Amino acid sequence: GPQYLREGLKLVLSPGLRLFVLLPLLINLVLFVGLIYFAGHQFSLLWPLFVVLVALMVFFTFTMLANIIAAPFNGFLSEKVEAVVRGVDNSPPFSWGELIAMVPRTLAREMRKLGYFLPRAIALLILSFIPVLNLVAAPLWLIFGVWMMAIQYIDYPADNHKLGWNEMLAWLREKRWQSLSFGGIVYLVLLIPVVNILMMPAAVAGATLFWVRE
Amino acid sequence: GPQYLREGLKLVLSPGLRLFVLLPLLINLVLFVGLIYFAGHQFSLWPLFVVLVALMVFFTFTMLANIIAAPFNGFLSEKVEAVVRGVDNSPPFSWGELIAMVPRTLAREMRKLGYFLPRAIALLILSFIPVLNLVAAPLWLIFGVWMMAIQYIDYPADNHKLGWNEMLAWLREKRWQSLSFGGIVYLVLLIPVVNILMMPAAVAGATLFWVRE
Repeated sequence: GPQYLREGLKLVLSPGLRLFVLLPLLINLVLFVGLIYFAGHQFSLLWPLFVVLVALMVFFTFTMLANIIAAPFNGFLSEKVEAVVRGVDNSPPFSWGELIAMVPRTLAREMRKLGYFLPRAIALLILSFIPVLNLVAAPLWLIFGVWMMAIQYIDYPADNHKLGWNEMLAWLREKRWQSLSFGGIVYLVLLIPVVNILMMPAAVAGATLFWVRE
Repeated sequence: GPQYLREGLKLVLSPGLRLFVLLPLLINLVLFVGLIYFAGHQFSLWPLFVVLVALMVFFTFTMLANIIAAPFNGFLSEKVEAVVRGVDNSPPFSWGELIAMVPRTLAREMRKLGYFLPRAIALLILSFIPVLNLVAAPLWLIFGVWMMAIQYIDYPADNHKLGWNEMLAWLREKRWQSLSFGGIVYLVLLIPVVNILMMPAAVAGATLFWVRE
């Protein structure tokens, strides 16, 4: 179960994939470093509450944009990590221009993902401030959190092969244990603020692997 | 433990105290009704940003609510002492008396919030650290009960001149019964409707706390 993710690390490190692996890993890192540069300088440019608050704003918008921009790039590698473990062994000849074709579909999928996320995200936040109910908000956030990991990454290979919007989810439901496992371990590793930059493509690798073996 | 609070409910209903009981009970009631009127009309004028102004007006409303209803509590607090003590039932205290407490209660309240806000903000930051959140609400429950103890038990202990720290120390000296009183009081605070009546019952119970210990 975390083995999918580990093998995803093995494949993400494959010499043939390294182009397609390092491609979104560089735009993601400059954005990660691009954060603290913009956060250090501009964020400085009652009150404590408001500051923690707007900080959270910044974090939310930052995350959301990071995902919507890295969305197509992940969908691309998804096909390629599939290729490697499948027919076209290791390095598969895919050109740059290819990326142009995935732009509409991947972005549609991503925005659909955020439209699934936000309302349940808002519901859990509101449960988080009902003085005696809060005791179960965080464990709900956590479970909803890792299921949100599952669909986020298991969506890439299952969109490359045409699938309905709900259908994917239903399949995600049709085997909840392994989904929750994969999303789970990918979440645990997601926590680490440094190694995660490499583990995010490791994620989509493991997820394409996940559909391949199922 | 909650019997001191219940006894407060008995005292808060005593025919002699009904003046001093119905003094803050009306200004708090009109502020409770005054909340939803202003929130019904003005809030529309104002989703994440929406939830933002929402929580903002909620907790800021409670803040101004405390700094406004602060003097009236201290006033009643002196009476429930008197009532259960020497001057039985109705104790003859006139309106102008209040004027003497306004400077002290406000200088005590902003100290409570000075105590509260940074610990409040300390827990909020704890509530967004991914795997650590699992214990943020339990802390918030404990911290929320201890925030009821020092809220009300501070009234009679401020009538009898005590330091801001010293009170806390005494509250620390007997943690269990403090957490008890503040505990039940918090549990009754949750009720959105009955709390308006149990808010004055609480301070009565707290003076009772200072008295019986």
